[PDB]
Amino acid sequence: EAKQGEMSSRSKRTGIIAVKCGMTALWDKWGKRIPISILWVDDNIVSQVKTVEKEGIFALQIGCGQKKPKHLSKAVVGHFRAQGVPLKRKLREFPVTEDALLPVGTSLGVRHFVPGQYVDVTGITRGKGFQGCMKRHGFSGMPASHGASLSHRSGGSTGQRDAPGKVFKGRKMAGRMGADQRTVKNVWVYKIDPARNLMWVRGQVPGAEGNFVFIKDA
Amino acid sequence: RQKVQAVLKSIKQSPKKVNLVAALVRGMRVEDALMQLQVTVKRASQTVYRVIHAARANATHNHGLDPDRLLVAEAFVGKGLFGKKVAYHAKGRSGIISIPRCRLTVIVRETTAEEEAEIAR
Amino acid sequence: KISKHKRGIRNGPKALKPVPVIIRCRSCGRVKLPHFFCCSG
Amino acid sequence: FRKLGRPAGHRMSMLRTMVSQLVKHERIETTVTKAKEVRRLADNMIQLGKEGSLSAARRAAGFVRGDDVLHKIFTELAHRYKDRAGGYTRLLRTRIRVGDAAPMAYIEFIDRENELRQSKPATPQPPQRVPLDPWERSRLT
Amino acid sequence: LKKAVAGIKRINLDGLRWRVFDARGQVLGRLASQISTVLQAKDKPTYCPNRDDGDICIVLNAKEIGFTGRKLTDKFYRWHTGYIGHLKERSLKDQMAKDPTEVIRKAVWRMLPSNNLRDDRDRKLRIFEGGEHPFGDKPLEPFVMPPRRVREMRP
RNA sequence: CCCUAUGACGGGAGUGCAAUAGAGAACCUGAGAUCCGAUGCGAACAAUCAGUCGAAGGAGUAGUCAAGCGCACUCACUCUA
RNA sequence: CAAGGGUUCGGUUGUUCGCCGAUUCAAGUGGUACGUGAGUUGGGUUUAGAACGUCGUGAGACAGUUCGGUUCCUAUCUACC
RNA sequence: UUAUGCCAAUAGCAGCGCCGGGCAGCUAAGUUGGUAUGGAAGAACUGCUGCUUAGCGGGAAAUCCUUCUCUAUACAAGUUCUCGGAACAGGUUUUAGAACAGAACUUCGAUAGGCGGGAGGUGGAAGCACCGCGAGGUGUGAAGCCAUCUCGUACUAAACGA
Repeated sequence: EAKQGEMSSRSKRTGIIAVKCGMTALWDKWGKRIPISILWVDDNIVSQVKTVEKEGIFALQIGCGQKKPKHLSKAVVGHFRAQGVPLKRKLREFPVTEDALLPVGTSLGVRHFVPGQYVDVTGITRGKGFQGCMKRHGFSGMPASHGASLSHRSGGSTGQRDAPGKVFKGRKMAGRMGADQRTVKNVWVYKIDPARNLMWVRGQVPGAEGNFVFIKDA
Repeated sequence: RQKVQAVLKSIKQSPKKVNLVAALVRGMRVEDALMQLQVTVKRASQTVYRVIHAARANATHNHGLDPDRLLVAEAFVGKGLFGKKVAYHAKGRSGIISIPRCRLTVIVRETTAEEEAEIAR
Repeated sequence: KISKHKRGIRNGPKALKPVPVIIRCRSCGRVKLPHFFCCSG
Repeated sequence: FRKLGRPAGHRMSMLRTMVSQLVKHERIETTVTKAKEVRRLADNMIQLGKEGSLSAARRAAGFVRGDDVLHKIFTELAHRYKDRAGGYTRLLRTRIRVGDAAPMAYIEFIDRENELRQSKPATPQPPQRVPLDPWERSRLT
Repeated sequence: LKKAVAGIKRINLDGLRWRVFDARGQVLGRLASQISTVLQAKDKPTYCPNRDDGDICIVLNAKEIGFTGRKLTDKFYRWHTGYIGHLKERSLKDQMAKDPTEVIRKAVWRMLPSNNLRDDRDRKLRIFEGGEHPFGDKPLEPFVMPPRRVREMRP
């Protein structure tokens, strides 16, 4: 994947921040079915161009969504106003090269992404709460017809006077699993719309039933 | 005089329960004391309140005190008699539980010259 | 076995925080946290 | 959504008694996170007073009980909300006191003699319109 | 970055002395022990061992530095990351192509006396692997190593 | 007898050689462990029979005395680290 | 030279071992209190019963054999999620 | 089986009473997606110079960087913007959740409920008409209902005069 979008030979173009709308099922011309995800880009715009000259690093501050003065907390109302930039639901920074540097106040959209090529998403995933092992890590469990008060628990660290009561950094039942996990080197974008600025992807994009995803690798 | 004193003896609710709430009004205004007390839920607040208000009334009925220039300077608890009893367990093993009681003391003084800091607050 | 040091350290951070904003029925007597049905008028 | 911590038979057979008493009397004082639950059966039993047919009456015969609060509904609550489209209870939060830190709540109907929060007037709904998705509100400042 | 390299001289006492150790590119340990003294204030008379009066000593041009023998590719630095198994190891060639400051900083750190004023002494030490330093406008005393270098020579 | 409490063993008034919260009812003397306090200093980047010896500190601050009303002594002293 | 990643299932035996049948890229050798019961199991084996062979002149034993034979702990600390 | 006298239509109970179904949610038996490139140093092993001291180059799923994650209590404690009645706090929820936390909404408002419209599940409501003595069937009728999902509407509860 090269010679597309808008840049020179080699750089990283900025990322674009969208919302997981759901999944559906398309078909191809060769009569085969692929699952589909629709990522909705809410008129994302540039709100701060970060600078090695002044600040120290090369970053485009893309805002997404829409918000209202009754919903922002004044310390950011001031930010948006000083930038003179329409209000957005969530901010997000990207580090991109010296080229691929945008003017304050240029909106982005899905035609930034050439179809047929790949992306990398980052979606703060769907935690499940204070789960335990055997689901958190796919541990096994002792039988259900012989052993008591263990039917679903775990084992015990290596342990004896040597490795003296020193459980190394092991694997225990633990709190939730909501985090940001990329799906590296995604599979090509089916289609993106001129209006409505959606985009369909072959499937399995992390993030909630809405409100969370980022995209890069292009 | 000064440091008007009001104690309450035989409070039949354990000391680590009473002082837990007393620490809330350990050192501040009597008005807001009487107010935080009736919006706390813990059921030691009612006796702590009885005691602070009784201190204020004694401080009034004894001369030389302005029950609005009052603020609790010091106040604490103290264990009292607790009539022990046997305690039962499995396997015939016995134990003892002690139904506890305690006392509370409050000691108030005028707000001598600290309104100047308070308004600054 | 474990002494005042640890006992105080453990019971401390479970300290009582004075309650924030607290309103009274201007004339109807009672005091209350917000969002209550003290009174009517 | 609430379970209240009760076997799903006993839970119903309580909620029925609660809505029925809420209709016999006019106000009740109950634990809030359960008032937040009768908040639904009361209205879905007002709707049957509004419909009043034989079908939607013999159905209410199952959900309300105790006394002829059945007839109380059908006769007065209809005629006092023949217009009010939705929202037939107020569910105020009195937190009076209990000995269990359990909140408490007044729950009672709306257009009576002495309500608690003197209501707004029962206005008929406006009729539906087609939803659109312009997403054109910049909200800049 | 003038800021991020000017350090925390806003924290020490300043009012004693600024001194400059510029290794001419000769030898680690014989730079080092001299430092561990000067940067411990044991070299002036008014020493008292319950305090920090370490003078500011500033080393210069750690790129031009010489370590004899062939330890360069033999003596690594070893460090243990807690996680079972691991032992992250790095030779001195790696270390010197990375940052030839860390080398001597760590070395004198180990030489300094093993007490909790050690960190509170290194708080009085700064490094540039150039000759370029922003600590010039302050009273600058360049320093000379002892006159004790006979330097035995071999065939 | 009054004062706040549901109710006073409470607080005053009062008897009493006793201030009777150092006789207020199991009640003289009232100690150590134990608990909650009030003050002064230390205390959230520094590791352990918790100290001993040194010690910058901080604070509370006394006295004698010709010499002059201060300063300059009492290594002042006491806590602290 | 190299430890980065791997190192299977099932049949009889309590089996570790081992033999086997079917497979794989391979079916590694030791350490880790012959890792791991305040994690589990409890079959062997070392309690009481009972019996077979053998020994003891009996009481009984058997490093021979078979059947059955209560598995305690509410986590202070260090460690760790 | 007990009750609402009975018919009618419902309810309780049989640890959903038992069946046949069952959306959203969850899961995997399902579906995705990865098992890479580039860069440096460099293992035996290999070569060539040398000038007998040395010089460099290939050189392994190995080591270290690039991807992914975590991180400024990173104590040399980093940088940028903005707020200053600003941040909190409380209340309705939550795609988030043991409390805490995060995120949404807090009346120039869609935060949850409620009501209307669909979608989505069950699968021909009752009453009425017919056919037959009946069990029962057919029409009125994709009827009837509704755990969820969307969509309209502030009708309820989320302002605030501490």
